[PDB]
Amino acid sequence: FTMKYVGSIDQGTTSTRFIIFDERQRPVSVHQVPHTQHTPHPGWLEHDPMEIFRSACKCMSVAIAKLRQKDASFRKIEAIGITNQRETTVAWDRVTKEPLCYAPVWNDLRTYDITKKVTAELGGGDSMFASKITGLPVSTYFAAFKMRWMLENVPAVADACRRGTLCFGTIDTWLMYKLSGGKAFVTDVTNASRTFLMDLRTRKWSPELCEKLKIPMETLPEIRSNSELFGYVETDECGVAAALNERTPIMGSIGDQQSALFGNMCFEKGEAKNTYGTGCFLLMNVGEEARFSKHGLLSTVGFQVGRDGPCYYALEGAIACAGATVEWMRRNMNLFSHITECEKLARSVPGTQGIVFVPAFSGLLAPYWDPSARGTIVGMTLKTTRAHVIRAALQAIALQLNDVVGSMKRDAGLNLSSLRVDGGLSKNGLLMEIQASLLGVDILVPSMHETTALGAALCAGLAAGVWTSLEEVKAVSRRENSWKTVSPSGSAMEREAMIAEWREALKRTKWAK
Amino acid sequence: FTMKYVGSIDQGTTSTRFIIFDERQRPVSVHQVPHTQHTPHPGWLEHDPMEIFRSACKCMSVAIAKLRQKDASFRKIEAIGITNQRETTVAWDRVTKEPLCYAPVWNDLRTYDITKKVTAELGGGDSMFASKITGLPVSTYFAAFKMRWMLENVPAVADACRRGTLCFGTIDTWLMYKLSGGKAFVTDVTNASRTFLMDLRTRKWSPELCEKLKIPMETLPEIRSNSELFGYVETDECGVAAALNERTPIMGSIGDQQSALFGNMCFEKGEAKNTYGTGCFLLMNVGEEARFSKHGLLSTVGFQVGRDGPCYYALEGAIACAGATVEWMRRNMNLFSHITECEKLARSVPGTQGIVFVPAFSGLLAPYWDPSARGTIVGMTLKTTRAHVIRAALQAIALQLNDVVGSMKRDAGLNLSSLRVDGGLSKNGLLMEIQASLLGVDILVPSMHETTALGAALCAGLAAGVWTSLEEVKAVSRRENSWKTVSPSGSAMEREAMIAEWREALKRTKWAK
Ligand SMILES: O=P(O)(O)OC[C@H](O)CO
Repeated sequence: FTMKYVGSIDQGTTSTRFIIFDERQRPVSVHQVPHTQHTPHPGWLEHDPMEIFRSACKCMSVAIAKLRQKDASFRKIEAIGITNQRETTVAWDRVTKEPLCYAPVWNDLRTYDITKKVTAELGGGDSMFASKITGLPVSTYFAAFKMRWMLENVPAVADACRRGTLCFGTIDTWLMYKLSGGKAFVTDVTNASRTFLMDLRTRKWSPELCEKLKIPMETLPEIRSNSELFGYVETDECGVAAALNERTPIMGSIGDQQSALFGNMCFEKGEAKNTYGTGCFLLMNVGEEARFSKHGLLSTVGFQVGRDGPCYYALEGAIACAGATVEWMRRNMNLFSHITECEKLARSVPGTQGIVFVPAFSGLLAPYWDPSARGTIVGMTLKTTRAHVIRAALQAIALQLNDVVGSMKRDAGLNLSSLRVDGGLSKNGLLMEIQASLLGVDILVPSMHETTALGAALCAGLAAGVWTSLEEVKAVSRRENSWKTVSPSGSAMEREAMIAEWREALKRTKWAK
Repeated sequence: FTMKYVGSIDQGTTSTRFIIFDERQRPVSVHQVPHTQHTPHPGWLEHDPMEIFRSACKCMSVAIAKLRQKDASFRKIEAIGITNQRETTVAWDRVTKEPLCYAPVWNDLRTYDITKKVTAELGGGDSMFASKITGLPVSTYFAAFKMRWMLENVPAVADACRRGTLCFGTIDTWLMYKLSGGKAFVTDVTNASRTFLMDLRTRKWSPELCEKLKIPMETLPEIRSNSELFGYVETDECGVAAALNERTPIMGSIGDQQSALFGNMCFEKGEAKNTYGTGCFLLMNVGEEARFSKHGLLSTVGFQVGRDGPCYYALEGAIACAGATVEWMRRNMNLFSHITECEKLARSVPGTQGIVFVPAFSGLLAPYWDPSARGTIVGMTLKTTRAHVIRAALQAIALQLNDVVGSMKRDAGLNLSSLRVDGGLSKNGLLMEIQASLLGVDILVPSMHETTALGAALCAGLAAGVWTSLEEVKAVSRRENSWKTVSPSGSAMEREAMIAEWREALKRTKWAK
C-alpha cells in the first residue's frame, strides 16, 4: 500500500546518529550529533544522559525533516529500533524522571577497586568464578560494577535506593524510558548479557549475583527480547514526537556490537562480524547454545528475534590498536600522509621479508591478554624499508585477529564460515586480501555504510512486519545493498609460516614497568 | 729553509685519497679518487687492484700539482707513507706484475665454506685454535682465508703458482709493489697482523700455519716495521716519479685503523680511537705486552716505530653501523629528510620512554658475537614517536661501544684516559654526549678532520727525521689543534638505567633464521 520506513538510533560512545531506512535497507536520511566526553579523572569517562536523549531527539527531529523534503512518499515511520554503546550505566528515579548522576562509560575505570574487591574476596582469587552464569569475567566494563560505585560514591544515588525509587539502566533502557515518557522501563538480552547481573542460559536476572554484589533485584528494568514491542514514542522533546504524526512504536533494542553482527546478516553459526576503528570487536555467531571459553573470551547473546524465539548466542574478542596503528604510522612516524600512499607503499613490496611488527602498544588484548607486552619489531635488516613495516602492520591486524578466530574455533566447535567487515578499513583493499587469505574463508565487505544502525532497524522491521522473516532479510540485502567479496589468495608456505613467524616473534613482546 | 713536506696515500674502501702534510702537521694538498665496488654475487665485494693503483697515482699528481699553485716554494717530498683498507687481499704475479684476478674486500663473505673446513679439518672445533699466534678468531675477514679461496677458485692463480711466479699481499704490499715496479715486496706489522699467517709476537710467517693452510714462504712479503725504508716510487703511471721532482723513498706503511690510532696521538695505553666511514672500529692502546681476549675481540698490533722500537699492541672491536643507522632511519624509513633533523628531533625529546632500538641490521658484532641478531625495537607505546626512535638509535651505538670498552678494560688491565672521534658522524654533539655519559670519560672532537692520513705520514716523518719523537710530535700537534670536548653526565640514576634496558633489550634480538 505505502512505502515503508524503519528508523534506527545508533548511540555511539562519541556521537549518536538517527538513520532512516526504506524497505530495501537503504539509508535514506541521517543526522549526527556528538556529546561531551566529561573526563573527571585520568581513567574516568561519563556522559550526560539528558544530553544524549536530546542529541537523539535532534537526530530524529532532523533526519525526519530532511527526508520529508526529498521523498514525496515518506509520511511516517513503522517502527524505531535502538542500538547503543554497551556497558554504559545510567542512574535515575521513577518519580522525578531526571537522572541522578552522569553515566560512567564502558571503558570508564572508577570501578577497578570493586574489580579486585570482588576477585580477591568474593571470588577467592578467580575473576571467572561467575563465567558460567554471566558468560563474563570480572572487569571494569559491566553495568554491575558501575552500579556498585554510584551506590558507594554518590549519596544522591545511595539515598535514592534507600527510597526505593532508584532506577538503573544501560543506555538502551534509559533511551526507551525517556522516549516513552517513563512508561516502559525495559531492556534486551544482548545488553543484559553485559550487566554482570544476567544469566547466560535462561536470560533472566541472577538473584544470586544481584545478591552477592548487592544491587536490589528491583533497581533494574525487565529483560525483553531483541525484536518485539518495547513501547511507543511519546516524548515531545525537541521536534521528535510531533515529527512522527501517529503513535510510532519502538520495536527493536540491541547492543551495538551485536547489532553489527545482526546487521551484517550473520544469523547462522560460523558467520562472524568484525568492526574496526581504534581497535576491534570480533563477534562470531556460535549457535543455539551458549559456548564457553578457556582463552578468557566473552560469552554473550548474539540476538533473539522475538519474545521467546530461537536465541542465538555468541563469542566475542577485541584488539585495541587496529586503525590506530594505521594512524600511529602517520600521526607519529612520517611513514606516510594520505590513506592512499599507505596502500601504494605496502603493495610496492612482495612480502615482509622476515620482519614482524607486533603493535602491542597497550599490550595484548585479543586472546593473549598480556599487559607486559609492548610495541616491538624484530628481524629488521638493511633491506628493510618503511614500505615493509607498513605491510607487516597490515599482517599484524590480520594475524592477531586470526588468533581470536583460532580461539573461537577451539571454544565453539565449528569453523568460521565467512567474515563480514565494517567501519574500520573497508576502503583498504589490500588489508582485506592479506586478511582473507590468512583466515582461509571468504571475507565479505558491504557497500552500505550503516550496518550497525541497520542491525536495530531490522529488529524493528521484522517485529512490525516490514520484512517477513530473516530469510527475506538476506535476499533484500542480497539484491539491493551490494557487497563485493574478497577471496583467499595465498598458500601454506606463506599462510602457516606466517603464523609460526608471528608466534616466534611473540615471545619477545615482554617489556613491563 | 723552505717548508718540509711528506705524503700519505690513504687508500680506503670507497676511495683513494692522497694528502700532503707540512711540518706543522697540516694538510696542504688533497685529492680523492673513488673506485668501483663490485658485488659479483650477494654478499660479495671486490675491487680492481689496478684501478686502486692508478687512483693512488692520479691522486699524487693532483696533490703534487695543486701544492705548487698554493705554495710555489715546493720542490720535493721528504718521504711517503702508505695507509690502507686492511684484509682486502690481492693476487698477483712476480713476472707479469698484473693482478691474476680481482681482490675480495674485508667484508666480503665468499670465504664461508673455507672458514668451516678451516675450523673443521684444520681447526678441529674452536675458532680460537690459532688465536695464540694470530691473535684472531677464524672468520671471513682475514687474508689467508681469502688467499686459499683464490688458490682453489681462480685458474690463473694456481697455474701461476705451479711456476712459482705467484705473489700475495694486502693492499699496502700491493700498492708498495707497483709503486716501485716490482723492486719492493714488503709489508708492515699492522697489515701482516691481519692476514692470519703471521705470528703475533715474532712477526714471522707462522711456520706451522704457513704449511698448514698452504701458502709458500716466498709468496709472502718481507715483514718490516711501520717506520723505515720500503722501496722507491720508480713508477711512471700518471708520472709520479716525474712529479715527485726527486727520488722519493717509502718510509711509512700501516693499516688504516691503526694509522688513525697513531694519527690521533694514542701513544700510551688506555687511550682509544673511534673511527667512522665504512664501518666503525674502536681500538684502545693496551700496552707494550700483548693482551689476548676471550670474547671475540681481536688482538692486533698498535704500531712499531722502526726495526728496534717499542711495539705497543692494542685490541680492536668492530661495529658495522654508525651513519648507517641514520641513513636507514632517513632513506629506508622516511623518518625525516635531512641529517639536520636527526640530531634536531633526537634532542627535541627528553628520552626513549622505555624503548630500545637495536640497529643490529646485519647481525650483532662487538663483544656479543651473534649473527642471528637482527635490527629490533622493543618497548613501544602509542606515545612513542619518530624522534623517540631517532633518540633510541644513537643510544644503541654508545651502549655497544661501552661493552667493547668493558671487554678491554677487563682484558687490557686499565681504565680509560681519553677517546677521540673521526668520520661522518664525529660532527654530532648528542652522540659524543651520550658516549661521554655512558663510558665515563672525556671525548675530544678534533679540528683537523683527516687524521687517518696523518698516521702514515707520521711513520714517514719520524723515520726520515722530519720529526724527532712522538712527544715532540705531540707538541707539534698541540701547537695546531683545538679540544672540542664532551665529559660524562649522570650517576647510577641514569647510567645503569638505559643499560638495564639494553641488556634485556638485546635478549630479544636473535631472529635470523
Ligand atoms: O676503509 P674503511 O674506512 O672502510 O675501514 C675498513 C677497515 O680498515 C678494515 O679492517
